[PDB]
Amino acid sequence: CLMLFQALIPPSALTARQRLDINNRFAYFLIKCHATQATTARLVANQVIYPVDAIDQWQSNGRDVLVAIYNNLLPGELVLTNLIQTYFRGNTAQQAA
Amino acid sequence: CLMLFQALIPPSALTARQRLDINNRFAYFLIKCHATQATTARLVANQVIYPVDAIDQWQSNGRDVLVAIYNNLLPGELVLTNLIQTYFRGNTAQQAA
Amino acid sequence: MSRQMWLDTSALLEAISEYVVRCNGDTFSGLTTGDFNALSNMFTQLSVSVSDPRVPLQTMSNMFVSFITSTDRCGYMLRKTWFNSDTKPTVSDDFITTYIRPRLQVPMSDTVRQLNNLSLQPSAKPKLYERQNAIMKGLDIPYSEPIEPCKLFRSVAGQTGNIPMMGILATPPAAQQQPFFVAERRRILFGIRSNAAIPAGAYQFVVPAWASVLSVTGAYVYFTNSFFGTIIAGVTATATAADAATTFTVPTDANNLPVQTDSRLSFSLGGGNINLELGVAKTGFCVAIEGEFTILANRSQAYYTLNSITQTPTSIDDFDVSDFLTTFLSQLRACGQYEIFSDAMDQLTNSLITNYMDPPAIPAGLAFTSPWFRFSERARTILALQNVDLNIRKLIVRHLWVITSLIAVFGRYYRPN
Amino acid sequence: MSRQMWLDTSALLEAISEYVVRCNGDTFSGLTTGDFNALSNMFTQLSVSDPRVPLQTMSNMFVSFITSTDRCGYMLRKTWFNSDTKPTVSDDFITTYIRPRLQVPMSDTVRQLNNLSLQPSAKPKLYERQNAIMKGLDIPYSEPIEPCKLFRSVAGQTGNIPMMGILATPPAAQQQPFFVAERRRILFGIRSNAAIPAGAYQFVVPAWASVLSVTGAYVYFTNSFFGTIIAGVTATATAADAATTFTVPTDANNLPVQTDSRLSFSLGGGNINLELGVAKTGFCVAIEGEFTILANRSQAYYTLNSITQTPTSIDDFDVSDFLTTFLSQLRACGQYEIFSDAMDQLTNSLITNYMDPPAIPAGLAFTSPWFRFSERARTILALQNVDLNIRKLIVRHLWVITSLIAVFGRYYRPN
Amino acid sequence: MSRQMWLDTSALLEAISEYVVRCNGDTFSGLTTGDFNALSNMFTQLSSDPRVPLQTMSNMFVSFITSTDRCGYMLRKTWFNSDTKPTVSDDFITTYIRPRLQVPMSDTVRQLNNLSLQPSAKPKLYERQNAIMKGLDIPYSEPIEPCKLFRSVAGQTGNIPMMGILATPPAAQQQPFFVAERRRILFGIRSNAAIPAGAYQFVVPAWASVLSVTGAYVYFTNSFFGTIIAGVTATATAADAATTFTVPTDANNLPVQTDSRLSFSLGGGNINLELGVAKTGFCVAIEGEFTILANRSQAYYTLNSITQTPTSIDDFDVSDFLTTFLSQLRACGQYEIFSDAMDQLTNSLITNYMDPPAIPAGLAFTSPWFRFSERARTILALQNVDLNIRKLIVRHLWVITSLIAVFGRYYRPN
Amino acid sequence: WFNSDTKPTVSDDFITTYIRPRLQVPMSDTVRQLNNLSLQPSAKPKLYERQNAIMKGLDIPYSEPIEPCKLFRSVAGQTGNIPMMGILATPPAAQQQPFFVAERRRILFGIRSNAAIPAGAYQFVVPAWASVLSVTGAYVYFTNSFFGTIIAGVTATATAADAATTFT
Repeated sequence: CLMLFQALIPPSALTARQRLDINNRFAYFLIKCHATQATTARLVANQVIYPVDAIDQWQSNGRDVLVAIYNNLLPGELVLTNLIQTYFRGNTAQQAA
Repeated sequence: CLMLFQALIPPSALTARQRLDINNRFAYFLIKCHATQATTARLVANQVIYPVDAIDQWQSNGRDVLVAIYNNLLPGELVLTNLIQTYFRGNTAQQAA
Repeated sequence: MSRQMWLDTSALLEAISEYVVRCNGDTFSGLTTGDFNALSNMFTQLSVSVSDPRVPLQTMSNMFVSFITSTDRCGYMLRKTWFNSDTKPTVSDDFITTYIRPRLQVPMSDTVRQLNNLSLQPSAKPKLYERQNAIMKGLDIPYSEPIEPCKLFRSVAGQTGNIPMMGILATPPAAQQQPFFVAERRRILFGIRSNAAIPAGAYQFVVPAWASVLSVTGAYVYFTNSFFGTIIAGVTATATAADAATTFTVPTDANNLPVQTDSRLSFSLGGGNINLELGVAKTGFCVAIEGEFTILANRSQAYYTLNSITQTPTSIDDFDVSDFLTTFLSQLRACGQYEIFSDAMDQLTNSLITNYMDPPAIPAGLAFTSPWFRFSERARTILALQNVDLNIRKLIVRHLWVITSLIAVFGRYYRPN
Repeated sequence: MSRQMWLDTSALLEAISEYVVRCNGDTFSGLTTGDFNALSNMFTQLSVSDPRVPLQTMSNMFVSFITSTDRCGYMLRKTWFNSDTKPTVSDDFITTYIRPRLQVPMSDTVRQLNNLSLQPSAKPKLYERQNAIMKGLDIPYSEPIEPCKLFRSVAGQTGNIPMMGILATPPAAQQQPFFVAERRRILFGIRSNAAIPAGAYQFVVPAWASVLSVTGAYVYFTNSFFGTIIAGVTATATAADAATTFTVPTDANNLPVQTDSRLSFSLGGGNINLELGVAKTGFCVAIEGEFTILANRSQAYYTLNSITQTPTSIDDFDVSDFLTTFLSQLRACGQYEIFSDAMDQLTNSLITNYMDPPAIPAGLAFTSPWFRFSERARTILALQNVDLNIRKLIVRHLWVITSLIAVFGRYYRPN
Repeated sequence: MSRQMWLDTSALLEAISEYVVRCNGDTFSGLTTGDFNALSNMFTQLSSDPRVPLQTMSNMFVSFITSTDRCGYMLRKTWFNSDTKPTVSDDFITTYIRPRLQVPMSDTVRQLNNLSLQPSAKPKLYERQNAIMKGLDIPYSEPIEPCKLFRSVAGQTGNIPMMGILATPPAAQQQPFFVAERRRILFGIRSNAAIPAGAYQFVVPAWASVLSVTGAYVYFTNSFFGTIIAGVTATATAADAATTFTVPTDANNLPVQTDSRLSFSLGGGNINLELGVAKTGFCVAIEGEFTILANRSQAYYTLNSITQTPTSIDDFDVSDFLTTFLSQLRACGQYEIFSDAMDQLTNSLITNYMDPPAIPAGLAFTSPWFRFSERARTILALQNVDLNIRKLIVRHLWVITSLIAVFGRYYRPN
Repeated sequence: WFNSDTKPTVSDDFITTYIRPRLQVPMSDTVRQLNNLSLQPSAKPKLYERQNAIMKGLDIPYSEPIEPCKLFRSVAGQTGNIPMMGILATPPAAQQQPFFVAERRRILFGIRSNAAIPAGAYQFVVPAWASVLSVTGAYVYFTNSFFGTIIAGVTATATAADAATTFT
């Protein structure tokens, strides 16, 4: 639903903050459901993603974690790349930021 | 009764869900009552079947356990190969699948 | 990941092949075949997370081609560390994640292999797996496995080439020339050419380093005049029933081995030199050892580790990859990628060589004369860079081979759409 | 019945043969083997304890069947080879043994999946050859073959083996190029009594060989053909000599000659371009290695489409090699005579149906028996009063019947 | 035990071989394959790590086949001649040698086999043991290299030897020759002057009178084992008249120098070549797939195709199977010790096969126990001993050699 | 850039503004594939199609026509195509070697000579470049013209009697 909801409203419709939040919830979802134990570990190590078990830290703001993941994926991680790219309608990890 | 009942009705009469459970409830029964202490152990080791006390790991989810037992039987395990093959009206394990 | 992993999987895809072959036309309507029951379970092991095995195999090959093509992705496989050690690499790549994983049952697999080298009738045409394990981990090949000696051939101080000698051998000689040691598919030849008779008596022949690992069984030894069906000049294959017996000896057997006899011999050029005793003077002779050739136990390391090499340039075969690449090449041509794939391989190759050389940069004077799949030749070209340490050259050829072998196994079901 | 239902079974019997060879000496007491448990059920499929009985019984009825033009006649009409139409013929044999046995569609997928596998069987069953000659299917890409079989006649040379004699006779003047093939290698070159200058020379790869591919092949100068010295050709050379190389339109790089390097190339481009580095008084190049038929090109060989002239040299797709067992059984019970006469009948009655108006053509006399196919094939493919295409089909058709015999009669025990 | 109980257990180990090969590199973790269940139950029937039980066995077998006191009973003519249950208690024999094959099934299967389409091209020893010992049949379709089938006959003494001779320009028209290579058969007539057109008969030597060819090409050649034959012309012209030959089994002429694939049998009598044109010496070649006619395999394997003395004899391929065992022997210094213990085994065998119980005079071997090809000729060259007894000795010694090649392989004492 | 579909590191606004994915997928592709097999492809193709071939090595429509002379490359015997014109116009000295030129709408091959060539069989080899062509609706005949220029040392002349001249 949220995803479909996004196609009916312009960005001007939500708080600059919530639009950011949404991105993070998606990010969490990606890491928690579509990332290999390896991809996660690397991202955790390089301080891009907050440890998966840091509930509170994933809910704070000021960091478009989605953008971070997108910007730090490896050329090999095809699935994640597709998911994120499609979400961002083609813009590249660079153009996104 | 359930086994007899299966001869008065075409597959179409039962939920494709239940039809699957039935096969599983049967596989459970085979492994529980007609399988060698040695046959069981092999399956468990090769991750074909879950131990019988794993009451929770047998509850249904997509996989057709029976088909898997059948697919991993050994020539010498005549007892089971009969039960299963007869149940499956002569189709081979790869046919049943 | 682990070099080991790429192998276990390769072995599995080779297993898949083996059984796909065994099941061809052996798939019947109410007939449980132990074979098809395995081919079945194996597919399952590729990656469930089904009816047409073509699809999943196809999808896999496709992703492999995509992988082995991008230096960015398969890059980790082109560094000396990958070939040298069993270190779990920190690399996530959808492909590696999904398909490359430990697949062989340890320790059992190893013990079965050992038990094999010792068995009666090994496979005459062995899988790539074996060759990989030899070329990479330098493991033993089965004691009873036959091989064509001419492959075993490398260049030594005396004569530069094997096939090249054929042209010389066919030319009538000027004076008595030095001895020669050539090899064919099914037999070994050695002797001395001369325009004037050679006295009866003893003569020693230095068994060249390359053949010094050979062994025969059920072999007939005789005087002949042909090399690969080409007439050798300066040698007489004539003899009379009255002639004095000609025999030779090997440092391994205390007894004399007969020549020109209907007796089936068994000896090994595994020692020092062979001592031929010409019973009658001849105007040039050529002995032939024609039988089943095998590589002496625990000496296969010479052929496969490229240790039987010391001259430069040298002649070198290709451990038979060229024979396996056929399918994959037919596919690449089937969908117009033969060109692109090539260019990608040149890239693969260069980037590989680069890493094997401090400082990280292509060596001057390197230009291949052949495409990525004529390995035989590129191996020579690489084993000919006099500005690069020898041991390094060897590793490069060894390494590059394994990659090529892998491409031949994995790429086969490739079909883009 | 259906041409399929026949092959579908020929593959079953040909499967029992394979599987028996697996249990031989591997049949132990107390041990239930995967191989035997299978063979054991492959017997249960012909009798809708003792396998010799039904197998023998079957072979027997088959001979009885394939013998009477009244019974197996439906199999001798063009319709049976051309289509999968279920025939309305009730014959005890057909009813009891000829039925669909292969699992569809799984089987074909497995077969396709095969052509792409690494190590195919080097000595393939008859089934594969049957499907190729009949349904024009593909043969595994990695299966090897002896190029000489692939040979057929072309404008220049009317033969391969026959050229042996001419090659061995010293030459008068520079002759035209030659292309011959052995069991494990191909030879091409130019014969001459006087030196041939250095430079480029083109060789038209003949229609029959344009479907050949090699791997791990050595290429050198030779003078022997099947072990018979070739005259008018110098196999001599020096270490100082200028290198000699040739090119194929498939590869952009020059392929070296007289080197210890193992080559891989394809004669598909149909054009070899040799560059003799040093003038030679007649030369002969050899390509010795593993030979395979280019993907999607095996149709030429098995469909007799590689045939352009008349008469023509033609092999036998190897049936000769499978008939042995059946023949040995025929001789051991004197039927060898009777069967041969019943096949001349089979063969005649077949050729008959393939020709309008239904009657034996004039000038037809066989020089050999039903089992020397290789020759009977050339005989049929030599009747210039009958359309070429129809000639081909007859050969192909008869081949399939010949093959079914080689498979079904083996257990023949008359008495 | 019984000559049988040794074959049944030789077949068991020869199955464990085949299956150890089948299972190499087909031993993946999540599946227990058909093949591995077999190889794993075949270990159960030898009474975790299969190297151990197989090694223990080989060790005990070498210890047994080494001591004449133990393995003696096996060297007596009674053991090769009959299925008599010996009253000999020996740890080895009790533990490993026992009836293993399923009767009557095993046999019927084998029979059914000889009749099948594609038999093993490199058969196990088992088949060869049954041929040489019980004089049983070999699969009708199994191929073999004709030059092995060769024995010496009245006319020419040897095969390979003839090479030197054929290579020497002749003086005058000599007698016909009948040689054999690995993949083909040669026959013809050498001369320094033209041989007129017309018919000529060639006597098919007793050793080759059991051969059969399929997919064969017949042509004029001038090479033997890659050695140029002199006094023969392989030349011809397209205009030349046709040269055909006949066999007493086929009413039709078989062409020569044609691309046609022939099928004929050298069993029945003599071949009638018909030189169409006059040739300065000719050599015909029959290159194809060679097989041993049905029910005529008793000739080659029962040493019945032997008529002269001395004679040229092959080795029934034992040399090819011994390789493993030998490589094992050399890796542990035993090579020497084993050889001497074999010379002992051999002597003691020849002994019991001769009344009175003693080594014959003039017997000295020129080769070691494993070069059987030669030792067989040496034993088949003692004119002071009945011929039929000479044959039985070779046959009997072969079987013992083969058993060694099969059981020894896993030898490791240390 | 040419080798891979790999993401660029560059951040320039012209790129951001105008350059970005535009084609539907996978549909856009399954169409251009389904195309190759269509009966009447475009006579004058878009640069897109060429771009794809030259870069990803993609298939061109099976039924697409092309002027062969473009396909021409240099080979062993012949240096070029149009240059051979001045030569084919010069009377010959003796029987020369096989020539294989190409025009806009036709393929030319033959053998010139100042002295008659016997009747019989001659073998021609198709140059590596022309070995890709295929023709339909073709009139194969004898001529003395090349790009509107006279080919000397060759004479196309006949008689209702002449024996049939064919090729294979």
